Amino acid sequence: STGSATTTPIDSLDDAYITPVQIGTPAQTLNLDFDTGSSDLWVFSSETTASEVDGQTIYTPSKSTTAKLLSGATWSISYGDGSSSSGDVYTDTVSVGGLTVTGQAVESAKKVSSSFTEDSTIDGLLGLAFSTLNTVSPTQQKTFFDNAKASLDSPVFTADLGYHAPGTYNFGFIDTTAYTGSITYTAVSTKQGFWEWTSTGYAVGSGTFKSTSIDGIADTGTTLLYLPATVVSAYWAQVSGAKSSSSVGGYVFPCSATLPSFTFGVGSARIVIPGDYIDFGPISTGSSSCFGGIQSSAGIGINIFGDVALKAAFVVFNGATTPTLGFASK
Ligand SMILES: N=C1N[C@H]2[C@H](CS[C@H]2CCCCC(=O)O)N1
Repeated sequence: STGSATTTPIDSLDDAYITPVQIGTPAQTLNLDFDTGSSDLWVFSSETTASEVDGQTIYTPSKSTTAKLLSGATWSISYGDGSSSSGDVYTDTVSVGGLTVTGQAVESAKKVSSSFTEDSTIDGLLGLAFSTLNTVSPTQQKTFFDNAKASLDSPVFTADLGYHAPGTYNFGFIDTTAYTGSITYTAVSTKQGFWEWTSTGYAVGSGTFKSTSIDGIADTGTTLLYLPATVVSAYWAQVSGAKSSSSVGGYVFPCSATLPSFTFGVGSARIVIPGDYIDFGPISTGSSSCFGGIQSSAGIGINIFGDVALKAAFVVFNGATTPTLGFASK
């Protein structure tokens, strides 16, 4: 089997991407944030505290003939940005882009934090990291991908995120028309439950490539590119007037600037992030200070290749017995 679904930016800045997912019988379609940095499939639901729902589409298990309470199971998750959610669990049929999993754990939110409530466009998350991070207790549950894997033509999924445009998540096949040149594969460590890999270095603009190992995670659920302070300082030093602002919460730059590109290494290959991808616009409406898309990972504890980086590439998440990650230009 295979699946193929379009993923669409939630706003004009590509802050996140939503992908329609069919849950239950008859289908209830919810727009979920596919997140390779976490491992829970959770949704706004008929059980979500009413005051914490503001425009989201909800899953109502009582209207699904295939829903079953997973008795005794609860879940609770906190993300790197401080947001959180929690609730109980149903199993139901879940389909993505024509690919169907029966008996998928669908985690029903009883509570969500303010940032979820305030984002009317995201109806929940679909985790695509390793199932060892799944938060369901007392019986940990498998991700959609892990459940689907045996049925897939090939045990892979791919992320092809657009810049200010829709893109695609495919399951079970590699679309050889979706990228240019060749795909370069690189080793993955699953020790922390993430798609964790080591970049071979970076360049700023037309500058020389610096060979240096940068361990980090391929994370579709994070907007920005978070890298060591040394790397980030070198980038922003090439932008007149750029500075790190503790009050704003990272690097800002004059909106009048033209940003340089940023290149990261994948083995001997190079992925170039155009400068415009690094512009996240005015810090507040009407401001001439703009927020940068490359930020320091100091204090996060891990480097994160978020959407800013991933949308510059066609990315293969290879879930074979020994997982690997592939990157191609496009
Ligand atoms: N600023 C927000 N944070 C949460 C809501 C909707 S997106 C969500 C954060 C998802 C993080 C995923 C992850 O860190 O792996 N708004």
